[PDB]
Amino acid sequence: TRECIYYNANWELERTNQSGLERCEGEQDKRLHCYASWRNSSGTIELVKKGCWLDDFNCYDRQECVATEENPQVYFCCCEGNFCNERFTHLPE
Amino acid sequence: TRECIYYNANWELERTNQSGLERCEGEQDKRLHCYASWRNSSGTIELVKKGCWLDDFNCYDRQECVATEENPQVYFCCCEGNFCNERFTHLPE
Amino acid sequence: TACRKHELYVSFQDLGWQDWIIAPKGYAANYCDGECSFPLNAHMNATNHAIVQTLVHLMNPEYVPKPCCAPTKLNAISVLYFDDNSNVILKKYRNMVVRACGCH
Amino acid sequence: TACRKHELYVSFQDLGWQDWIIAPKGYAANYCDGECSFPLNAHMNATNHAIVQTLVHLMNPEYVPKPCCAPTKLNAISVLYFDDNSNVILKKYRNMVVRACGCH
Amino acid sequence: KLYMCVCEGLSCGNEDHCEGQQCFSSLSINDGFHVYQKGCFQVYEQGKMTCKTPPSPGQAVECCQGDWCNRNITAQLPT
Amino acid sequence: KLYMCVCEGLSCGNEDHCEGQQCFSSLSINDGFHVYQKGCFQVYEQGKMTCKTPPSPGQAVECCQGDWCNRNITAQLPT
Ligand SMILES: *[C@@H]1O[C@H](CO)[C@@H](O[C@@H]2O[C@H](CO)[C@@H](O[C@@H]3O[C@H](CO)[C@@H](O)[C@H](O)[C@@H]3O)[C@H](O)[C@H]2NC(C)=O)[C@H](O)[C@H]1NC(C)=O
Ligand SMILES: *[C@@H]1O[C@H](CO)[C@@H](O[C@@H]2O[C@H](CO)[C@@H](O[C@@H]3O[C@H](CO)[C@@H](O)[C@H](O)[C@@H]3O)[C@H](O)[C@H]2NC(C)=O)[C@H](O)[C@H]1NC(C)=O
Ligand SMILES: *[C@@H]1O[C@H](CO)[C@@H](O[C@@H]2O[C@H](CO)[C@@H](O[C@@H]3O[C@H](CO)[C@@H](O)[C@H](O)[C@@H]3O)[C@H](O)[C@H]2NC(C)=O)[C@H](O)[C@H]1NC(C)=O
Ligand SMILES: *[C@@H]1O[C@H](CO)[C@@H](O[C@@H]2O[C@H](CO)[C@@H](O[C@@H]3O[C@H](CO)[C@@H](O)[C@H](O)[C@@H]3O)[C@H](O)[C@H]2NC(C)=O)[C@H](O)[C@H]1NC(C)=O
Ligand SMILES: *[C@@H]1O[C@H](CO)[C@@H](O)[C@H](O)[C@H]1NC(C)=O
Ligand SMILES: *[C@@H]1O[C@H](CO)[C@@H](O)[C@H](O)[C@H]1NC(C)=O
Repeated sequence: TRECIYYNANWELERTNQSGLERCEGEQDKRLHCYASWRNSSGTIELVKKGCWLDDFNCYDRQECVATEENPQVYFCCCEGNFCNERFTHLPE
Repeated sequence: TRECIYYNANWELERTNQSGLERCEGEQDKRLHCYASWRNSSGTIELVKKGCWLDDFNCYDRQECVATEENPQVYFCCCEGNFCNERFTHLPE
Repeated sequence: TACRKHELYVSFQDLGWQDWIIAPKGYAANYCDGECSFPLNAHMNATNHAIVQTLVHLMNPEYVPKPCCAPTKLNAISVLYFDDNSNVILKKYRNMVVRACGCH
Repeated sequence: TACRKHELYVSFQDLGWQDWIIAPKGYAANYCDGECSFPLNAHMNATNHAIVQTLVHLMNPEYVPKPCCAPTKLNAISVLYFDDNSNVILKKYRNMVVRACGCH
Repeated sequence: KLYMCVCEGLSCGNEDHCEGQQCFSSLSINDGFHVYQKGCFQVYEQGKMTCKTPPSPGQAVECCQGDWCNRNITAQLPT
Repeated sequence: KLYMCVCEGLSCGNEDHCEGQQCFSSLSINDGFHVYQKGCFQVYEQGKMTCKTPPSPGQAVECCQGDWCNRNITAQLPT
């Protein structure tokens, strides 16, 4: 089992939870991960979506959460670990 | 819903019911029928298997139970009706 | 040239199951045939993977073959057959007939 | 010439889903290919209808085509995509990857 | 919701009336021909993914959301 | 029960060991060749139906119930 911090920016319109930590779910023999997605905004960091992510090949054994994509409209980093979506950096690959 | 008389000749070995009337079961939009199978034995009629039968094209609108097969090792007649497996005749087609 | 449910009647006299099956002498299998091309309408009951596959086939024809027209909804039929000990047994064989063919 | 699970990596840059999908940039579809011939071993996960069909094909080749190598076990993948109102939404698309291919 | 649109094309169950969440019109280049298709999508996930692809050579999936929205929105290939 | 038999042939998961309810050996005429197959059946209904067919031109499904019963029971076509 695993668990990631679930913050959703659209809490109002979808009448969903804004803050909290949510347990992850998945099928047998299926790794679960944490995902974070935010907007840098030339320094003014604005968190967008954070939560659980299903099995992904490119998101494997990521003890930290690093957004390797260079100059993206929405930065996105996937990590494998318990509550690994609380720290994130943009390190271009 | 439908119901047919269930008599099974193998009641001993399979530890199943010998006599009785059993409700039929089937899926939605699936006709159910009654089936009887016996051995004539040159006059000494011996009932074998009687019970519920699933959807069958050749067993359609058979208000009676007639075994049309000529000279079979085991006579078999399928009927469509409530408790239609209590009377059976061997009328060759 | 479209995923359809072609109807046919298969007889057990032709398959050689003649001296160990008492009834039915034959039933209707209703095989499936056709081809699946991008995009697929709601009539062709297809999965998301089928759609991704037909799209990657449209982008590159030799990369991936088209999806396959496969049965999706099946029913069961009762078979009264002889065993190896001259006894007769009734069994509900599952997934014997086809009632819907999609691009599975 | 056998129902197998060929592995491949499909990228969303090639399918044109580049400016409305944030992650993943690509995944593994693992398409299925091969042929099914009578009889079928337990490895080829096949239904009873598939067996009846391959048998009626062996008896007569032009009557019925061979069964189709189709996926049987599928999983789901999470997609974080833009909608039509510049918002971003996470959705679990079901039946996107293949983990077993049988003669369905 | 549900929307009734025409279902002309090589593949349909002999009913032009097609009730779907997203109707569309497509024009491909499959098997070197100009096959035309018009239909409906009763699956939101599939309708979206197939209506968000960018028109290009080989595909022309122009969709529509309204009532009988498919009749006069014939697809056309790009440049 | 379960019985371990060889799984030689064009289709197997790279494991000769095949645990099944009914092992067999087949020799067909598919695509005009003499392809040989040897395997196991972990499905009683399918094993029975495929082992009750009468050997003829095109098929030679000789089955077996015992331990390693498949090794030396090679199939042979009829007259
Ligand atoms: C949001 O974007 C800003 C601007 O691109 C990011 O700041 C940048 O962080 C990188 C980290 O590698 C800095 O590069 C390094 O900086 C110093 C010298 O300035 C030195 O350690 C290295 O030689 C290397 O060049 C980069 O300078 C810096 N840019 C600016 C304008 O400050 C920031 O990390 C992004 N934050 C998030 C949360 O995405
Ligand atoms: C078990 O088998 C016996 C013997 O085959 C069946 O009796 C046969 O019943 C048929 C019914 O059509 C009789 O044919 C008719 O008989 C009389 C003249 O005998 C007349 O009505 C018709 O002209 C016609 O020929 C047939 O004669 C009779 N055979 C004998 C030897 O009596 C019997 O019906 C079978 N019973 C079951 C339950 O399967
Ligand atoms: C995709 O799956 C759907 C749903 O199972 C299939 O729709 C089904 O199509 C059949 C054949 O047209 C319909 O049967 C027909 O229904 C009426 C009423 O009896 C009549 O026209 C015919 O006598 C026949 O029985 C069936 O009702 C219909 N099911 C539903 C729920 O709409 C569809 O065929 C599948 N796609 C393909 C390509 O096979
Ligand atoms: C018919 O269905 C069965 C059951 O789903 C499939 O068997 C599965 O085959 C795959 C591929 O060989 C196996 O995965 C492999 O397992 C081991 C352990 O990790 C290793 O050799 C490989 O790393 C790979 O992951 C899988 O375990 C196996 N499942 C079971 C339950 O035995 C079979 O492939 C299907 N038939 C066809 C023709 O695809
Ligand atoms: C979601 O909100 C409900 C209702 O207030 C609350 O009971 C629950 O603990 C919340 N969950 C998380 C993960 O924050
Ligand atoms: C089957 O036998 C059980 C146990 O005696 C009995 O309760 C039940 O009514 C029987 N059913 C029929 C159809 O005879």
